[PDB]
Amino acid sequence: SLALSLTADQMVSALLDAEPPILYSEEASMMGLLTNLADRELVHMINWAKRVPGFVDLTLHDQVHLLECAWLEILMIGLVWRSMEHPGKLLFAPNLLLDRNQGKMVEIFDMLLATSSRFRMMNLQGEEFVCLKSIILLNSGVYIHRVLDKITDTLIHLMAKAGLTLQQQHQRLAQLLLILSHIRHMSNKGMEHLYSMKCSDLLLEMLDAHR
Amino acid sequence: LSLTADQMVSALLDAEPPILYSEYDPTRASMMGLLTNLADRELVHMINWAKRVPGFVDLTLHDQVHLLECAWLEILMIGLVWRSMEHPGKLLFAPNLLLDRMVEIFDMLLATSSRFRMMNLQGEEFVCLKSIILLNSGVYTEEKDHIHRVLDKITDTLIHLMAKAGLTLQQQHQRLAQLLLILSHIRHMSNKGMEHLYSMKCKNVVPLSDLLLEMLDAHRL
Amino acid sequence: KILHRLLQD
Amino acid sequence: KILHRLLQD
Ligand SMILES: CCCCn1nc(-c2ccc(O)cc2O)c2cccc(C(F)(F)F)c21
Ligand SMILES: CCCCn1nc(-c2ccc(O)cc2O)c2cccc(C(F)(F)F)c21
Repeated sequence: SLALSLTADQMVSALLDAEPPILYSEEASMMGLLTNLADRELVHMINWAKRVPGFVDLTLHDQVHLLECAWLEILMIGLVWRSMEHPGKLLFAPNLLLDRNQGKMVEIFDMLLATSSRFRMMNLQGEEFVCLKSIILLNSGVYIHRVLDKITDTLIHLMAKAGLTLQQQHQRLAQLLLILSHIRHMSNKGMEHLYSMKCSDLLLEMLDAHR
Repeated sequence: LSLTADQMVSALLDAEPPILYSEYDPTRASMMGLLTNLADRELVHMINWAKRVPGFVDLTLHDQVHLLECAWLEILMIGLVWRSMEHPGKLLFAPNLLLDRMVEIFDMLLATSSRFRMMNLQGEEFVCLKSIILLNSGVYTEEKDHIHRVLDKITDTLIHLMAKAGLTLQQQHQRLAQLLLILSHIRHMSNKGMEHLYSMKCKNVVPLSDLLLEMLDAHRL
Repeated sequence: KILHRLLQD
Repeated sequence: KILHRLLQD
């Protein structure tokens, strides 16, 4: 492979430069916007995923599975990341910021909110965020081993350089990884919402894969 | 919060619930009846076990209800998978109910159990994870701050265990990650479970107990 | 509320 | 399947 041969700093580099761009936006109105945005971000996600160390080492069939499984999780952690600085609202696009007064979903809107404020209080860093995202891609459909261990080292590496103590390092790790469970939760609930709106072919094929 | 890592361990192990039997008659919807019946009966034990989890008592009744509503199936599932270790290819729902391969859910349970096996998961590690799921499942859905400190304290415990196991720090970090990553998949299995459990009601073939329906209606679907 | 009660007990 | 295509080029 290749991923396992990367140092912590290289791993961070590879990821930081694989980062997809932040896209701009263009019940029936709001969702048409999210699906349109989501659809366009998917293209960028596919090519970003390939730039994730270890992902290329997967067969096409395995690569398709992880993305079908994790994509909405990928989108959501990104959204929450964009929304840190904007307490109380969600920043899908710089020109698309929505409050809970519009989501009427509202419960999901809240969970994403709480998730963003959690990143804020933890002062989640970009390098930490890129690691977490690569983790969601590799782990969610995993049911990768040694590739995931590597990112762990990378995360600890990042925290250590930040000046954190031995104890602090392992509880921030814990805290961080615990949020993926919630993001898995929001994704599944969201996937149910997407399904009821269906009672683009790509987004439809993505939804069907999950059901 | 005052407890030593070992105190927490010992405290969790003595709080452990019993393994209940099914009504499976190795003679003669069927199995599903066995599952929901068994779960309902385990719930009563889960409640009084949850109150024996450090920090859980400190919460208002209202918060405790929500936490159990959120985590009950995640708790049952991790319990199952723990039992179902050393039972390669089979799920031990009960000492009298050992099965081979909703089949997807079954396969994810199988896969999960297999991981703890190959990881050589230990009983002390198991009770920490379970205590985590209870405190973390619905913390997002000055009382939460209090949950994180307990969560931090349970994390200090896990490490402590791994340090005692002779694992190098890099190893504790990695092992700690693997376990927590596995909780994400247990969340996924739960979500899917709730969905099937929801169909069974509208199916009214499966026999849901009043407590199981109240749990299901909290989760909405 | 069953879950609330049994927790009260 | 579209994902099959996008992942190739
Ligand atoms: C109130 C909560 C809405 C859930 N949601 N969020 C996105 C989304 C889009 C772009 C992005 O960068 C990040 C995102 O989380 C989304 C896409 C399609 C469908 C759905 C829905 F049906 F679940 F609401 C979405
Ligand atoms: C292949 C199994 C299907 C999912 N499942 N598993 C349990 C369960 C019961 C007792 C226990 O100690 C642990 C467990 O994981 C269960 C209870 C009620 C309903 C459902 C369902 F509807 F999701 F299938 C359950």
